[PDB]
Amino acid sequence: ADLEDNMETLNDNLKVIEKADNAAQVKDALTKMRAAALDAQKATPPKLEDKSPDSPEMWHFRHGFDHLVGHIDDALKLANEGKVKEAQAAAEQLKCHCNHCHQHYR
Amino acid sequence: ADLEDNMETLNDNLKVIEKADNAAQVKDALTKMRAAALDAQKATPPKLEDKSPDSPEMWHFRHGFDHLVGHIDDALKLANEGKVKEAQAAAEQLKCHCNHCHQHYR
Ligand code: HEC
Ligand code: HEC
Ligand code: NI
Ligand code: NI
Repeated sequence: ADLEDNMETLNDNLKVIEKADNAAQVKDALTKMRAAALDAQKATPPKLEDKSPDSPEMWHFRHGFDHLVGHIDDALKLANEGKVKEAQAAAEQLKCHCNHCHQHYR
Repeated sequence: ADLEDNMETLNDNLKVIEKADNAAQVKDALTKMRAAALDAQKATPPKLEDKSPDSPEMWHFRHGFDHLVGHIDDALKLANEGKVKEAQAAAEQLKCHCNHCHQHYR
């Protein structure tokens, strides 16, 4: 999927998690976010096509997705323990990853 | 100074930036936070007291300070350009760095 569709998936499912109140709902939404983040994890974005793959800017951009995926994974483990509210709080903290990357590279 | 000292310094001065009576207080606070972050990077957090310097948890702990310092430096450049409102806006987003590392290790 393209970058815009992946970002919409991340956007909407964050709210699905906030609206949820059980572990299955939160796990399902986090799983969709994980797939969306991985889909976008490798491609050079438009403001960065004039940069090497190992350039500091590309490195930080790719790190942004790797780290987002890591914390999605951590929230999933919470949901898989039935820790609904802790998983929701972890999901809310994902917004930091969103805004950090956007401020750098959007 | 120890890790508790550094964290008090980070907490007090982040609040100074939020409440600064004048623009000059923002730069002075950022300067103190930068020093505190680099000092904290050389500590071992209680929850990782077991781990050797080479452990994956200690790597991510140290890295969070490098990344915090990078964004402090971004905010300092803004302040040194006279863009003091932009610098205060950037400093507010430093809270995400606090929250992220704490989620792992506080
Ligand atoms: C970089 C490592 C990013 C992370 C982490 C997140 N996003 Fe993102 N986002 C990124 C880019 C480069 C862009 C712009 C792409 C372009 O070509 O313009 C975006 C855009 C969005 C959007 C706007 C969608 C649109 O139709 O234009 C949204 C709504 C969005 N991103 C949401 C979002 C969320 C919720 C994230 C965290 C959970 C998130 N993004 C992370 C780069 C990066
Ligand atoms: C890791 C990379 C961290 C970053 C970035 C920040 N903090 Fe932190 N903080 C961290 C740890 C491992 C701990 C526990 C230390 C301990 O001895 O238990 C803390 C703790 C704090 C505290 C409580 C301190 C105390 O005396 O118990 C505060 C008030 C605090 N941290 C504030 C703080 C702020 C405001 C930060 C961003 C500017 C910040 N920390 C970043 C690890 C990390
Ligand atoms: Ni992390
Ligand atoms: Ni950054």
